[PDB]
Amino acid sequence: EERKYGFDTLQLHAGQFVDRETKSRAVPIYQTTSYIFETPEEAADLFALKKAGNIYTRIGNPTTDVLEKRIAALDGGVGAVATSSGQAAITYAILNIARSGDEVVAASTLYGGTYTLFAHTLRKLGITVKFVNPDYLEEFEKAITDKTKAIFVETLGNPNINIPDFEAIAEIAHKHGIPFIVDNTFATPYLFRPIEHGADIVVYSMTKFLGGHGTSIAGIVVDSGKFEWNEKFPDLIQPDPSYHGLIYTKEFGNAAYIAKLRLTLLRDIGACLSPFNSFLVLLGVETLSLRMQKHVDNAMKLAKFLNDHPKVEWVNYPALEGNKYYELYKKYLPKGPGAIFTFGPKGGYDAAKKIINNVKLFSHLANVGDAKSLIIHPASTTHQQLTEEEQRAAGVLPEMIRLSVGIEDIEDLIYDIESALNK
Amino acid sequence: RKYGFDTLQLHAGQFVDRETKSRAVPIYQTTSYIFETPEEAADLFALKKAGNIYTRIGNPTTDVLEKRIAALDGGVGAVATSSGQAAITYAILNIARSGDEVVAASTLYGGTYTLFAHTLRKLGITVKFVNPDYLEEFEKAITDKTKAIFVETLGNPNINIPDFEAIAEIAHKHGIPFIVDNTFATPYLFRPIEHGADIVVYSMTKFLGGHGTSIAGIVVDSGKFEWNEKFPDLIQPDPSYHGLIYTKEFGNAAYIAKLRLTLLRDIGACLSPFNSFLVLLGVETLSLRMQKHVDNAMKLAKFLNDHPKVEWVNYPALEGNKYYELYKKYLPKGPGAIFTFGPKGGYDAAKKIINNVKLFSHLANVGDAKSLIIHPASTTHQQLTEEEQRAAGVLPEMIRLSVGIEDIEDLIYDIESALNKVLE
Amino acid sequence: EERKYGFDTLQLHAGQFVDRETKSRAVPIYQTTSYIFETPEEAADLFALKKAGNIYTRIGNPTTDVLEKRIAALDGGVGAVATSSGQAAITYAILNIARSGDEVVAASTLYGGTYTLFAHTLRKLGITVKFVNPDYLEEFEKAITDKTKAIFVETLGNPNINIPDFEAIAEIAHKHGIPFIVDNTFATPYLFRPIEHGADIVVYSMTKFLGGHGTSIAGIVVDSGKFEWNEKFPDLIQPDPSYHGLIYTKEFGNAAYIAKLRLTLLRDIGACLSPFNSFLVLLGVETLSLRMQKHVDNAMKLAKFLNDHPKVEWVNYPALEGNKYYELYKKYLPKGPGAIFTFGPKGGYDAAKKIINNVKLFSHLANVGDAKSLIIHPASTTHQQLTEEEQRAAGVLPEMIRLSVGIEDIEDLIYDIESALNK
Amino acid sequence: RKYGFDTLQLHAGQFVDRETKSRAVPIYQTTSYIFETPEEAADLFALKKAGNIYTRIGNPTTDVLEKRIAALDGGVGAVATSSGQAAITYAILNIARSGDEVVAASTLYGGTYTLFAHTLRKLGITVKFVNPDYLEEFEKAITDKTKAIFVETLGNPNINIPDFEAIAEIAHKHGIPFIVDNTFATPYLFRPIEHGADIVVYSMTKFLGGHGTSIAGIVVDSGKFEWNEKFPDLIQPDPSYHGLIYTKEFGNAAYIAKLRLTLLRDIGACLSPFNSFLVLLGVETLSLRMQKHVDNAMKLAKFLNDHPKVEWVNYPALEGNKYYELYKKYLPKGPGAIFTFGPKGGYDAAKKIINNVKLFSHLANVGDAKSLIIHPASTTHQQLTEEEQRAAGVLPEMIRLSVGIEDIEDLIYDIESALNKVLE
Ligand code: NA
Ligand code: NA
Ligand code: NA
Ligand code: NA
Repeated sequence: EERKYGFDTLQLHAGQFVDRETKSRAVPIYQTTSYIFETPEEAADLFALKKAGNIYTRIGNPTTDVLEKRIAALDGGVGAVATSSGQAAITYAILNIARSGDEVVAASTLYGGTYTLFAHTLRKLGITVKFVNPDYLEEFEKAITDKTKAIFVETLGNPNINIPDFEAIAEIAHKHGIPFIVDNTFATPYLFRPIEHGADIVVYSMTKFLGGHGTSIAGIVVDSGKFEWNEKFPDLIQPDPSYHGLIYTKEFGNAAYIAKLRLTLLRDIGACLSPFNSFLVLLGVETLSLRMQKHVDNAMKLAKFLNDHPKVEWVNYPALEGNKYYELYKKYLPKGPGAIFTFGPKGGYDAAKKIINNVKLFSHLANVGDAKSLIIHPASTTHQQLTEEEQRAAGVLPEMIRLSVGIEDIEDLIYDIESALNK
Repeated sequence: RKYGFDTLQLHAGQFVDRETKSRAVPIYQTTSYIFETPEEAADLFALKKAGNIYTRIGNPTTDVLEKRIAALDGGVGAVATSSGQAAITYAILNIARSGDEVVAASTLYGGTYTLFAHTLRKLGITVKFVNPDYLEEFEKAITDKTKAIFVETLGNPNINIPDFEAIAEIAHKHGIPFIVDNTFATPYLFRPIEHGADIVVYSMTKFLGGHGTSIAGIVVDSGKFEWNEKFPDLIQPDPSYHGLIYTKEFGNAAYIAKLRLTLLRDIGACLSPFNSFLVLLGVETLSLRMQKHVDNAMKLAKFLNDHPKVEWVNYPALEGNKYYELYKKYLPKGPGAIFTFGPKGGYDAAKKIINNVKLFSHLANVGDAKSLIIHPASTTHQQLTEEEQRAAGVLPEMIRLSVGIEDIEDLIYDIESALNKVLE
Repeated sequence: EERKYGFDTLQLHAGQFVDRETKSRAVPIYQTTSYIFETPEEAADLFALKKAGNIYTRIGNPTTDVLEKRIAALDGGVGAVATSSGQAAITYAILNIARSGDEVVAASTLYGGTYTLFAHTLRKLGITVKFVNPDYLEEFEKAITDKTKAIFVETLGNPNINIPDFEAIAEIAHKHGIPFIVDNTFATPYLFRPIEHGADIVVYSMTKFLGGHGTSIAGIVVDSGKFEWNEKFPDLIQPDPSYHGLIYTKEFGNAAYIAKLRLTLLRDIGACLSPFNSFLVLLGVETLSLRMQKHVDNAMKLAKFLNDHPKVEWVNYPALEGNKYYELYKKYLPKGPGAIFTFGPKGGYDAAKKIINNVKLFSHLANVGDAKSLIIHPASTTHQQLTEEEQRAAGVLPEMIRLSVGIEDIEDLIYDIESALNK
Repeated sequence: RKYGFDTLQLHAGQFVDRETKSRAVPIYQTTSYIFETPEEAADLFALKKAGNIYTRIGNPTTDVLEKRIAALDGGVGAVATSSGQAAITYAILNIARSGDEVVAASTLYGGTYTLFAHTLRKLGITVKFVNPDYLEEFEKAITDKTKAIFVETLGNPNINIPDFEAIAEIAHKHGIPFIVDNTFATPYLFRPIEHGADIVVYSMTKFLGGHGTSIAGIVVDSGKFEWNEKFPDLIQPDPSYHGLIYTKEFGNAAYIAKLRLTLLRDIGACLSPFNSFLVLLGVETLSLRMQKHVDNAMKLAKFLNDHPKVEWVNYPALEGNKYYELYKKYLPKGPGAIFTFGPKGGYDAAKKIINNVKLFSHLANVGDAKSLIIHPASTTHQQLTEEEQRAAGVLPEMIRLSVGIEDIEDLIYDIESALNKVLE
């Protein structure tokens, strides 16, 4: 009769077992490549997948395992695989179910890096990502073909801060027998558990809020385990010749996708996470709810402040009255639609430049989801790779300042942004 | 006036940071870097200015290691990756897209083989495995889709030494780069770029890192390969960078620039700055470790080669080894520190030995300071078919030793004691 | 006209400057022993203290410097020196102003380790620590002699959870021209800034709440800079022969004590903190307010829960109605008297053993101030070194369970402790 | 059947953790460790049971390093500390209380000298500095309060080699331990315990760690010293442990047990598990690095010893060096890799050289892989009076080189180029 722990317990404990050797309370940093095999048979068994155990950190690492289990536990997934980066998580999440010739439907409202991965890198690997305006559920529907393997959206458009109608998009995905992949980087499980809202697979840049401290690039893929792998995902339901005819759904049941992702993509492409990074991201995850609550409390107040400020044209934050995504925010992200939002100063690009140049507390850097408040001009930075049209479709605007509202004293954030605005 | 290898392994790429004057390479365990101005942020993203943008793309700790490996290999630049697998993936994906082919030696690390045969196959990249013993096979396998020839310096675990220069001439004849996975040699024992490689990849996990702590890969660009129409993504405007042409913007660093700006940035198989730091600590002693590794490997290989309980020992430096002359030509300091042997009594004896060694670590790795042992057929190359294993030089009785820097007398004793427990 | 940032901003930003080299937003881990000297003159200048700069990590490290400045900024001190441990902080805090033949007055209500340091280790170095019942201000007064160099108390007795009357004890210390040293480990600057309440010197086990994640042993000494070093502290006001007649108060002004502590004790005894530890403790400090707020919110609810529980004899938490320290809690620790408190089950030692043995979420380990909830029986563990009398005086009791209430879901903590109590 | 040094430096103290089977030593960056039961917690605190209690007291990563250094030195045990200074402090404070004396060579690292002369003096410990050249001075300085003789293996920066065995006989005659700070040699070059040391201390910061990353110290207990009435705290009930007698509970490990249980626990100059991890990575290559260090040092010392712009070179392995025979006797592999030289043109030339070297790192450290240079009189020993500096063998013109593992040709070139810039 196992205990159902709360989020705040899970973010601290989940996936974390006291190692039998040292009884270390902290998750050891298993900064190891390798692990002893007690016997040839055990080694053969580990590689044959006949026995669970550590083989090689590229495949699996006991530090990272904590983080994987922890995020899976927070999202309510069966499993997760940490990656070297959000981008690697996204890459893996797609490549796990999409091969050359396959298609993915993605919101156009993506982080520039995902957009580029989708538009360019995956394109070159024969994966055609069809970008849809996520505001138009029919566009998901229209873009799906026999070749579509997934719908991919961000919980909160980097940096459109649009909230896809997850359950509606999930319905579309599931109607077509394809998984719904939600990049939940902007929300974290604390603000949004996409699995509860139809996501089959959640990915994160753990770089951002999950890690929370701007220290560690990291990604993770969380498998809901909810998705029935069908004939559109032959590699999940057919003998994998690289594992002597292992069938992921047969061997791993509902964990097929995440098992495959580890056994195929993590192992083969090796976008593995450093155990050190895992450890640092774990230290972030330990305070995730606390951070995220402060982040969203601050984001609300900063967004409300900017929303009423006479030198600000607009503020794009779902929680602001009259935001297009307000009701989606209330439905899906009731704790607050993340802590990243955009605003357009009066004076446009030139005012934006001046603001970004005159904030002293906001950190002008390429990141979101640091405990520290971050500012950037997506058009020239995060989404610089996108064509004007792709930027436009990603919700990028020339005057747009993106704020990742940190957990600083809101009064300081307001003061900082106010002082910058008054210059 | 160039610094010697031993100096470079300690110093190359490592600058005293202007802030702290740290002698050690700081662990810049950061995601992000301040942009002084919106103009600077724009310039950085527009590649108008060098600087730190985001650790997925580049990191000053990792930069040291990249520059250092690039310096040791005599490459223009390098990009570190989360793993050797990612380095290999990136090395290929940088220049191969769906529809493309790569010619690879069959004598690969199982994981590379599997990446090539399966994962890349799913990305529309057909790796054609050739028998690297036969230069004609490289030539034969090349098509107008081939984008590279890929070999390991010393096949994991065949310990074959491709005829690098001859293979390089084939690649180059075909206007394709020769990629050498130099994991087993490190630049100390072999600098593939001096022998026709255009691109070197390492699992820095192995000897470069040397301590079994850190998964890491790197791709080193020789800078020598003239990217041609077979690599449009290097010589044609990149729509992801507003029609940047890598060869135009980066000259000889086109490949490695692209690899960072496209694959590292997009797929994000980035190395942890901490891993970079640890690998650096390995690299600092690379020549010392590798010299000891090879001194030990030779002794152990000689010991086992003479041993009444050992059927065979496969190490190029052993008299009569097929690859002996290639070892003399290409790895004169010693053909790495990994070799295989087959005990008399075959697989069963192999298991007894692996079970009986106390000092050798039974684990999946090579190129630890620690002596490692494994049975590749059931582990490292377990994913391969019998045929693939055979083509990879994996044999059922085969024990792979990664000869560490322990006291050779202990390693000999350990293996001797284990052997001397297997009945005649 | 520099900005007065809030606590939450400071815990994130204070002491942290973007390095000119890399512009890293995260505090680099300057895991270096050494630092380049541009010139013999610069090296000579650094060692002669004619120039600030990095010399050697044992003395100073730019990662640790952030943490030092940050804690100094949170406490409102002029400076801090991080140490390898709380114990080293305490050792240094004392040895910086007390030599063989000198005395210190300390509350008997100490962490066993401090008690032992005081009672034994310092005794052997000719420093006689006179232990007073801190409930009796007259006892501080009585125990002070010509030889007394300091009064030392914990903000919240480990594990008595007594609150000394800081300002009253400060008055006694200052009346005798000796500094008041407050071990603020249990509170952190978030709950209590001893410098605002008469402490001249604050020490912490940063191991505990400041670090917050149970990863890193670390201590720090924070100098208020408020204390006028007088003839009782010759080494602060007279030429230091180890620095060619440097006078700390002359060279360092109000930072004399902390400067000396670095230049003499840190340098000479070298209880220095790893830059890595500094980095990890910084990651804790970044969420300090958030953690501490959750900790105290949980501690209150758990203490209130245990305080009403029919299998609990007593709960010692200042914030519980009728606790002796309630008004001291309201005066000094209004945000909550830390998140560590003790309770005596009914059934005494035997029930305590059973509880400690049957908690599944509480971690039975020697630490406090982890994000994770911790449990231990001080009498047999943290204070095991103390004689029955010293334990008694430290507020240790045979039936006493000490809880470090973590930031888990209070419902889980309650459930855990309730389930343990019902066994 | 003992493992060789090279094996021990890689393996000693390192066990495969039962949980993960990590080959690498995990970084147990933990404060705390679960007690399975209140009984277990009680037993651990009551020292009825070995196990992990709290990282200030003991840590499984650090344990590896402690055991490893203890293994390399042939000690019973070791306790790592935050620094060499803390190791020295602990080594002394473990056996000296206020009122006690220590006899130390004057030829000390400035920081030790200063700890001894000032910090310990404030704790009522009178360190009597003797001229280690003259065995009689050790004898003369000993009083019934002396608790130890303390010397460095190779004086920082006098590079004098005490006559360890002769000094050990003096200490032992007086029933006091001989503590050798073996920082400059490491167990690879000198195992003081084999030459009469009872306690060895290191700055692991230096050669043991070898990479300039991590401040660390260790105290190694030979286990050989029979604690007597001059050490009541080792042979009398410890009131802090309910009358535990260290010699009774820990036998030959009394000292090192006490040091952990009293000084480490109470003063908490504990090493970061991360530092332990990094130092371990150094130690893994200790023999390799130290061999290269000494090979390089000899070459550099010979180069400078023959150099027309160098007045003197102080390195025991140089023909005519006062300590040559002691080098032959005690450090036959080479008297460490730190030496001094005085350029012709004295201090001014010294500054020119220090300013002019490009490869040598001007910084305060020794025993980095990197070659280091400094002017001790103005840096490392700056805190000492002229007299103390002189008694420490510090000279105004003196340049201390910590000869790294760079290519000797680069180091020679670097110093040659710098010298050849100083006018005759
Ligand atoms: Na600016
Ligand atoms: Na076995
Ligand atoms: Na139990
Ligand atoms: Na200079």
